[PDB]
Amino acid sequence: PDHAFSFEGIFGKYDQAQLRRGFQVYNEVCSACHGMKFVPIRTLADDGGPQLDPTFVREYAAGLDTIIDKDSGEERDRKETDMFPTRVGDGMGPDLSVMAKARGGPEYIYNYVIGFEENPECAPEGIDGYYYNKTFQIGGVPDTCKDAAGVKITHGSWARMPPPLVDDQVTYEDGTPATVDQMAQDVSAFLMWAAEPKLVARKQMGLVAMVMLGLLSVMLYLTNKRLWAPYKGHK
Amino acid sequence: PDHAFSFEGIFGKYDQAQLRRGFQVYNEVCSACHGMKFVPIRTLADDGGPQLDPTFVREYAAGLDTIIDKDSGEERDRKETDMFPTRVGDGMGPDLSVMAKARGGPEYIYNYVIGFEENPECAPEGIDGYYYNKTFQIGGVPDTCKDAAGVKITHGSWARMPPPLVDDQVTYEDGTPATVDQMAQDVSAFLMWAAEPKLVARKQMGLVAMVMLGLLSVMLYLTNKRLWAPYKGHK
Amino acid sequence: RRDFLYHATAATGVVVTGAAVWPLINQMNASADVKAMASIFVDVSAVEVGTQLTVKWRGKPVFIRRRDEKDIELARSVPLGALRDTSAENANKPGAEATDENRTLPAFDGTNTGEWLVMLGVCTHLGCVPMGDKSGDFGGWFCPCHGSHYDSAGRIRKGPAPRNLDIPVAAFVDETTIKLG
Amino acid sequence: RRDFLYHATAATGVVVTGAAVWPLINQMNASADVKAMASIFVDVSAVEVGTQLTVKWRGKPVFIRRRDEKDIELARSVPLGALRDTSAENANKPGAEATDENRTLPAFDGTNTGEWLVMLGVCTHLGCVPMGDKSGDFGGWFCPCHGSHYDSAGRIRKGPAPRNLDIPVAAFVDETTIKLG
Amino acid sequence: SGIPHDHYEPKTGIEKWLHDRLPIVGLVYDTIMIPTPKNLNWWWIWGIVLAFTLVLQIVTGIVLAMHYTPHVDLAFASVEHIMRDVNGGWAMRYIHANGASLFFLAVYIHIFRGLYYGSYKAPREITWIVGMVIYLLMMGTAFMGYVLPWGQMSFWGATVITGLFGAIPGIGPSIQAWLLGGPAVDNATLNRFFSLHYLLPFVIAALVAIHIWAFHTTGNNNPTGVEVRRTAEKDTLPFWPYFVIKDLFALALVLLGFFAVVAYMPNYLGHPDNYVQANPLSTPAHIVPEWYFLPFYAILRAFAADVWVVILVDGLTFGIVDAKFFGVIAMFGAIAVMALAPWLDTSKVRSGAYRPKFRMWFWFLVLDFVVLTWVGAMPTEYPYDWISLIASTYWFAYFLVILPLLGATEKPEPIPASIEEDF
Amino acid sequence: SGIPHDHYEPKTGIEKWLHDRLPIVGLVYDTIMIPTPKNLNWWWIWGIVLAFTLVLQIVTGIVLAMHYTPHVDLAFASVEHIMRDVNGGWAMRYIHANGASLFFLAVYIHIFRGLYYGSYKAPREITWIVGMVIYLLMMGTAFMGYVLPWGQMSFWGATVITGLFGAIPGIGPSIQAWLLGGPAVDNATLNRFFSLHYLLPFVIAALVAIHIWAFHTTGNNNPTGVEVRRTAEKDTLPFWPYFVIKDLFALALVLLGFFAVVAYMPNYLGHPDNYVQANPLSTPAHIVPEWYFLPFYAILRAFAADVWVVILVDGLTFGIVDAKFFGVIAMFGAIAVMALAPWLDTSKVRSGAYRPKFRMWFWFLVLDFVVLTWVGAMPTEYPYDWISLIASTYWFAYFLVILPLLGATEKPEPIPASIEEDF
Ligand code: HEC
Ligand code: HEC
Ligand code: HEC
Ligand code: HEC
Ligand code: HEC
Ligand code: HEC
Ligand code: FES
Ligand code: FES
Repeated sequence: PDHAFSFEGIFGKYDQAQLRRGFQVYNEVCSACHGMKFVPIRTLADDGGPQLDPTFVREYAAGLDTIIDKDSGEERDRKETDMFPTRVGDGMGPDLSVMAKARGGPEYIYNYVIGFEENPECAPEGIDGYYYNKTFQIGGVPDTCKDAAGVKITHGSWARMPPPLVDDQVTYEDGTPATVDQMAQDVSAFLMWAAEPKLVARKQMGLVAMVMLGLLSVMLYLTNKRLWAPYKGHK
Repeated sequence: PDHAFSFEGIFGKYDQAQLRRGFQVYNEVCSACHGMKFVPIRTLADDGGPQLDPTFVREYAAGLDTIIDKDSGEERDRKETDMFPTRVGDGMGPDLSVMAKARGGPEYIYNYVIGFEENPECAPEGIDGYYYNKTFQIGGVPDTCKDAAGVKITHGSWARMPPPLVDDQVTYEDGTPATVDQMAQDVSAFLMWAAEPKLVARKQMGLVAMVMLGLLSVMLYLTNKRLWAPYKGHK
Repeated sequence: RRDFLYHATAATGVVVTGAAVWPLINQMNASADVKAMASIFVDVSAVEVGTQLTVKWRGKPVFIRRRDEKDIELARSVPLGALRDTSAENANKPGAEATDENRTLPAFDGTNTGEWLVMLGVCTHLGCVPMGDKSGDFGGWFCPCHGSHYDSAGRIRKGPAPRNLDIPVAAFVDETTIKLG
Repeated sequence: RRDFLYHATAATGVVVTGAAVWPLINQMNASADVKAMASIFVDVSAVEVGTQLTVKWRGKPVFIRRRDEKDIELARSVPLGALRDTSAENANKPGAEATDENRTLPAFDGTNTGEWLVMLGVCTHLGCVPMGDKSGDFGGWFCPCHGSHYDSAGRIRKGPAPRNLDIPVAAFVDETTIKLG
Repeated sequence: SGIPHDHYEPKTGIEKWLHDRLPIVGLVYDTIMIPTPKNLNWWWIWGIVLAFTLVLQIVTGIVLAMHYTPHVDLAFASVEHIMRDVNGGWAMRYIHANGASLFFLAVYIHIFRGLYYGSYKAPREITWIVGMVIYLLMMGTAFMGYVLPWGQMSFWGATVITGLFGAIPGIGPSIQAWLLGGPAVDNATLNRFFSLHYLLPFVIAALVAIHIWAFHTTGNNNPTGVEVRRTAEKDTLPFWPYFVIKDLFALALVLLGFFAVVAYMPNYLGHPDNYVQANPLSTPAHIVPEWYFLPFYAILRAFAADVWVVILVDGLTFGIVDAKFFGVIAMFGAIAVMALAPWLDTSKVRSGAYRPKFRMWFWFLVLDFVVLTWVGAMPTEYPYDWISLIASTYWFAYFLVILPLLGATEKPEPIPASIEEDF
Repeated sequence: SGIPHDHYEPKTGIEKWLHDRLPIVGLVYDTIMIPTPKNLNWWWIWGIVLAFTLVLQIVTGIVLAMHYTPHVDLAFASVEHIMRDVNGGWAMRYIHANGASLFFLAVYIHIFRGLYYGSYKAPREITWIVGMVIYLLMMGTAFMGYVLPWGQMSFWGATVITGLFGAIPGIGPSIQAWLLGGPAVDNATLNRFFSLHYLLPFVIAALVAIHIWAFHTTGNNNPTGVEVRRTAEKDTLPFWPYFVIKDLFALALVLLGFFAVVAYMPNYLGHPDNYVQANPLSTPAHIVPEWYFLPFYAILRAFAADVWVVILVDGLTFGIVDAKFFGVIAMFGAIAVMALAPWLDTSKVRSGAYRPKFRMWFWFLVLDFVVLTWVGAMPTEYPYDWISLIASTYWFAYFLVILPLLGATEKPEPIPASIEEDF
């Protein structure tokens, strides 16, 4: 049905293979236009998410663009301590660091990446340079598709992003059918990581605190029932 | 004698012709190596110092180096709202924004610019690439000039700055003998401006406050003498 | 005297208190690093009338473009009908109709309007910068973020952008300057 | 029982209070954006032994330079006499004499010292960066800020700089790596 | 009567040398063994909740300020530094942000408890005045604080809630500029707000000092229209340990729910648009400032000359009182009248548990509050305009006319004596 | 005796309805009409000076924080933004920076006034304890504050006065890292210090609250070893208006001198090197932290195993108590012993105006303080080492041994009766 993720609930600590797949997808597809400045590269070793091997992290970092410096202007080797690059303009898009919170979030990305079908039977010609999406709601609409008072008759609208993937864009090393849907789910989970890395710690803290406070509250209820006994016994 | 400036005292609001002369020198001599980032270009119209004509300020600004931008990387027109440029390295020196306070201050600059005489009769060969100054005290000294325990026998030391001026380096439009000493005094005053622009306001506030508080204190003394009278009359 | 001395001491205390309080209320006013920003001038100075002129201010661009006759006639030949926003967003005047006579600009301190037009280069849809130099389907400006077609005078057309390009408060400096603010 | 129940409630309250307080004292400790900084590795990986290797760290450069025999012999032929700073600033060991045997570096996890020397590229006079690649009047490093001549092993000579080039705490990672911190 | 029982400092030599600094005398005699009635329901706890929440906010803020950098170019980045690198991070921020919500929720129940059981009625005016002063301070605080992340909603909320001050004539733009540090919003505003936001809580604590001093000198309301009968008072058990423990139990429950929220539903009360950096060139849809200011936002954006009950067309008699100024006055009055209440209710009676008509009107008032909360988020298009106008009109009507009429003809009830209600 | 004269709230209806919140009762009865002796010299003013200076510092700081940006890359720039663009600028900064100097100068005279006229003697111990606590807080505050400009002296002063905590064994480096936010100094330290620096003053005010509560409950010391003779007390005029006006006159004079300084000699008490940005790679000569910490700096850097009176070679018996730790303990003890004084002076007597030997030793102590101040700035080369050692030894000797011996054999003086000294 709704294709719920793993983390959608009181449990679900970010199944990591899914995140490694999303990383294969993000660095080879989405990175061409998008960036994640709010994301340090070293986080690809921190627990909770992709617990990759540090050495591979340093390699992948040195293999990225050149972030010059802060003290002496000079194109450095881009050490992991720096942040992911930033694609800013000239046919590029926003930053995906926290896009999983600026919208139930990841379901938006899934049902957005999912859905770029051809132009409907109201404006088949479409638009030059703009492509159609069935779920983006903040895009333009031709006058042919609007109602009598400016509202659109289409489910979604026209987004400036092209279709990101075809039937079998990339291979998975673990062994898995790399259709469009699985890639969309995986990349959605990866972005949710990039936004909420400390999710599992959140849940564990919540459990511990609920327990301890229920205990404290029960003990206080007993103490209250006791103290207030000689005044609530005859009635 | 000590060649006291105008501002050296309870008065002396920064004789402005001196500062215009110092500006003629700073932009044509010292600016080649030094900078004043901590100084906006729009201060050359604010009262207290050189009350130049704004239009000339905009011209002189546009005639300087190119300060690119903060939002969109692109070499602009170096608008006055920006700050003076910065010469950083490769044969360049520090920033003179507040050098008149990081040392009685301006007298240091005067007696420093003044004094680059030839090497003394202890090390006439000197050093390659370094030149000698009578008053700089934070420079190297050859072993031939040091005493038995590392202390130098010279008045000053060897500074990396070359002699900035000759006998008649520049002309003054107002009409004045532009010898080295007058230029040194003028530029010292200009730097003191660049460091303490709000000097005259300081002095006027001090006067006003001294007066008002002396008045208040006198009135309170009278009130005290009165109240405490019936208890200090028999003795 | 009792009355005089006591009341005078009180008055002096009050005066000193006020002289001490005023700066605590003055420091919050505009510092020097901002007063200059309010008034910004652009020296047109022979911009080769007819192509364009852009300058940064308030963090957004301020478009100063001369007029090309063909652009003008296309402008003056636009009846208010079929005009999305007929309010003449220009804040240098009242809500008068979005007409080219009112919508072009002041007259150099002289008497003429169909020669200069300085507007805020910020698309009213979501704040993108339209491309100039005769573009779009109306011989004006085209917004590449979502496809909004502007006209010669800057009034919005053919797109989601609801209103035209606003016009900040600006007056001339006697035939070679512009005052933005 | 009275005693047991009351005291146990108090104990539980105390435990919960402490579990809530600890993080308010833990957040002030070193955040994630800094823990990584403490440990930095440099992959030597065939630096063409003999010329130089520089890397940024702590905001200052860390010089990792192989040894050239002529540079070595000049080093090992320096008696402690006539040596300004004979303390061997290197913090990976005690204040042992500033000798090349102790002053060069650890031995790759093996047994040899006259082949690598990694010091802090910061002049002890006032913190300038000396120029390397065989410079100065001693076949080592030269500081252009005031003229301080360093030697092959980095010990200060011929200038105001009081002490030699310090040596941070560093150990090897089994023959291809360096650990700085 | 009013037994203080100073303890006479007879314990031992320690309690006798403490005759230098009385402090323990104060605590014991007054702030711990303060006789409180037995008839207290579960509505007299929320003050402890508010005190604890205030302490919590102050602490978490003092911690955050160790990592927040007030500047347009480094605020967002510092907030992310917090939520990612710092050890506890997300906890402090979520506890700070949401705890504000609980704070205001708790003051709402604290206030409406009061309106019911005549806690504003004499002799308890000072407490009411101080409470309204506080409410104002804490509203201003939360406002200054929502700005610091320099998100997108921050900017525009500040923009509008500062254009208010500029609406008024003659001294509007001057105040606007003196408050923003300039013509529009920029780093200067941010610095002001951070400082101010980091200072008012202490003023609030002091005001809470006077708040607590007042209702210790003046007896706690009690469910009925009766006092502790000072003249020995078998009623009025002490505060410690009974009511202390009751309040702590309720507080444990409340914190349990609060942490469950923090850990499962933390971004629920927030606005996602505050997670995108600011663009002074683009405004999002449905700014919707927050949820504890929607009532007054609606009272403001209701009066627009768009109804047959539009009093703006009539107020236009004077050419100075335009619409904007009218709405601003309406909001300031919505609060001033709540403050004036104790001198409007002309009843020699007390808690509405013995005033039926008052019960009905009061529940209508609670409903009006909820409705206003729900309306400030919805557009100004029909029919919501009529709804907002009706609700504001009823608020003002209640607080101005309804209470006098009741005080006149509202005594068909047998008042209870003997605050010792052993039923 | 101790006439409070509550005023009985008999003024009028206003002073009768104020029976809800007592506040004016407190002010009048206690904090204004507090009977103070007639025998007060000009040394009992400096408390008013300290209160006013504290208010001044708090205000000026709240103003500066509207323009200061805590970050390594924008602190210096913000300070210059202040001193140049802002309207008042230089005034606030110079008044903030120098007022700290006056604050400490005034506490020095406040403290030494106390040591003379037995103000630490019973029954005035609590005041002394609270005062030492304050002194500590305000030292830490000024330290945190000297760092914010991110000049050159800031960095290195912080470096050393944090390496202190690291000297101790076992838990030194951990505390150092937990305090600096990392191995060495960087922006994290700056944020901590700014927050902390913007918070402690309020704790100080509260502590000043208790400071004022104490010596109102306990009578003000007086030049004589006598009390106000409570049993009606023709002596002991009230505070208002007499002593209020006297203190305000002295305060006007002091502010006059202070503003003359601010306007003519503002950069005199400062270190020029704090006007050059920081270089973690280069240290200047003669860091010389400040002038209100030189005594303890010298007591610290004196013990170095470089004298025949070097007790470090003897303390080396235990392999853990090295030199550094010894100096740190010596400083902490230099303060702890001053705090312990009231339980070391074994004299059933009072103000040294009737104890000659005490006068001589006390003037020697003042001289020792001045000498320590002058020595912390000069190098550790001969002869200054012997001087510092002698001075520290005398400080400790005074406070440990000298007072007992006096209390034993120090009563060759006729004590004065009748605090009404109509001479
Ligand atoms: C350029 C060829 C792109 C690549 C490849 C990808 N994206 Fe992108 N994206 C691009 C643009 C120009 C825009 C703006 C669209 C607009 O109309 O404004 C976007 C937008 C997105 C968004 C935001 C949608 C929204 O509601 O605002 C998302 C969530 C997004 N894109 C996701 C995404 C992913 C996961 C990609 C890799 C699989 C990817 N995009 C590639 C440009 C380009
Ligand atoms: C390059 C050709 C220079 C020009 C022209 C001027 N200055 Fe300079 N200056 C330069 C250097 C490389 C240095 C550093 C010297 C050193 O040994 O470190 C300086 C230094 C100064 C100083 C600081 C002196 C001190 O005590 O540290 C001052 C006050 C100074 N210079 C003044 C100055 C003036 C007024 C000039 C124009 C008349 C000027 N300098 C020109 C490099 C160069
Ligand atoms: C010691 C400092 C401090 C105190 C005290 C404090 N806060 Fe804050 N507050 C901050 C900081 C820092 C931020 C910005 C970081 C953040 O948003 O969490 C902030 C942000 C906020 C926010 C926005 C939260 C967000 O994430 O957008 C609100 C709402 C708020 N404060 C309300 C309050 C209220 C109400 C009080 C007390 C009455 C209070 N704060 C006390 C420091 C403090
Ligand atoms: C605008 C009104 C208002 C506000 C806001 C308010 N109070 Fe009260 N408070 C009252 C009134 C009325 C009473 C009843 C006093 C009585 O019964 O004598 C009261 C009573 C109390 C009590 C004792 C009885 C009780 O209800 O718990 C406490 C504790 C208390 N308040 C704390 C606080 C704190 C802490 C805050 C804010 C941080 C606060 N209040 C805000 C008006 C207010
Ligand atoms: C509300 C904030 C605030 C308060 C309260 C405050 N200050 Fe500061 N203080 C600052 C700021 C901001 C700076 C940095 C700007 C500056 O140096 O003037 C500073 C800097 C300082 C400095 C260094 C001055 C300089 O220019 O180098 C000292 C010393 C100092 N504080 C001491 C104190 C003491 C002592 C107190 C009270 C006991 C105090 N401050 C109260 C905000 C405050
Ligand atoms: C370490 C000691 C110490 C410090 C520091 C200190 N005090 Fe005092 N203070 C005393 C003592 C002792 C007395 C004498 C009390 C008495 O005579 O009963 C006193 C008395 C006073 C008095 C009343 C008589 C007088 O001397 O003026 C005031 C007012 C006062 N202090 C204010 C302050 C303030 C404000 C501060 C700090 C901001 C401060 N003090 C710091 C110890 C201290
Ligand atoms: S932003 Fe200009 S049209 Fe969408
Ligand atoms: S700084 Fe290296 S020698 Fe002067």
